[PDB]
Amino acid sequence: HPFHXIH
Amino acid sequence: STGSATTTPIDSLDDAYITPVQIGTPAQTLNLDFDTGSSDLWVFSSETTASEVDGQTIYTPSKSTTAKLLSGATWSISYGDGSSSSGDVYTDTVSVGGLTVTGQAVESAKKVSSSFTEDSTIDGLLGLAFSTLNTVSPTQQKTFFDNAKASLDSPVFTADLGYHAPGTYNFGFIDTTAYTGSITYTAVSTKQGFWEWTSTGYAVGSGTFKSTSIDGIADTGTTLLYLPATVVSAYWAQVSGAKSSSSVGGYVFPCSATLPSFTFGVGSARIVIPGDYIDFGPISTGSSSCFGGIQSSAGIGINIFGDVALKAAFVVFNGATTPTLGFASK
Repeated sequence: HPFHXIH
Repeated sequence: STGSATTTPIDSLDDAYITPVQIGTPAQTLNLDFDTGSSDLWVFSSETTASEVDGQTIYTPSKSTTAKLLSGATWSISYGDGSSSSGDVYTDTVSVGGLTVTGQAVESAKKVSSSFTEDSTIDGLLGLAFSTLNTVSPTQQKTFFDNAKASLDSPVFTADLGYHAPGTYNFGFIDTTAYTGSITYTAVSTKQGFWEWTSTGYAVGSGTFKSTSIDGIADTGTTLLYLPATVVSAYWAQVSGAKSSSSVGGYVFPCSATLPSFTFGVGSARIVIPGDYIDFGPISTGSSSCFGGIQSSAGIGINIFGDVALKAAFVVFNGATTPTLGFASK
């Protein structure tokens, strides 16, 4: 449940 | 001053790590995900729409005697995964691991996306990139690190993330018991607001080190290690059951494989990621297929040294006027 943190 | 706080994985995959932070007076403890890929400190709050709150601990600014509304200021952020939140802004005292900052902007969420409502263990994020990325308007706010630097013994904070185990985030000092050898520092570019650096190359297993420049960012808030497609293809080519799976979204391989290690360069030094850390977890409980921990950055647009890489090292975020990034083995 990977996380991918700004876009 | 210094501080030191235990950071703990939220689940048995190390998908992310939370660190308690005390906010307000008396202190209200919330578990935040420390994120070197963004620069907002935001929390679930008493202001967050009720139906969007599912297990988290909320900050209630009206119960903090030191909270002050920052008049006129609002914020809105979206992240790489598509999630988002927005709201308004208070200043308040915030302490991490005994280090207290007064007048820190605490961004209070009026709304949060579905992925945050479903994450019961994460009460908000603490952004530790450069304050140019902060999303508060009309005037951007400094991160907790920038506000601490005047009082810190040294303008630095280290991340020591554990593999299926707690770790530590220290501010203001380097714990020389926590790593082995010496730290190698490398230059950071702040042009995009990120802890952005250039690795000098890579090797797979006991093969040759290839010097080739990989510009990426160190992001504690991204789980996996995302590298250029031809580097990630070179890695999985050494794993006999590995294949790229469109249905699950990345390389998978039999859980019963012993995976090679992965080494990346930092200047003249080498950081080795043990094979076991790259074995991220079964794709389903009871599956015999496992999801890999190194994936292609092609779809992302930038290379990201996420928790699978950083938890193999002791990493020093040196926030002197000319910042640098230090790596040591541990």
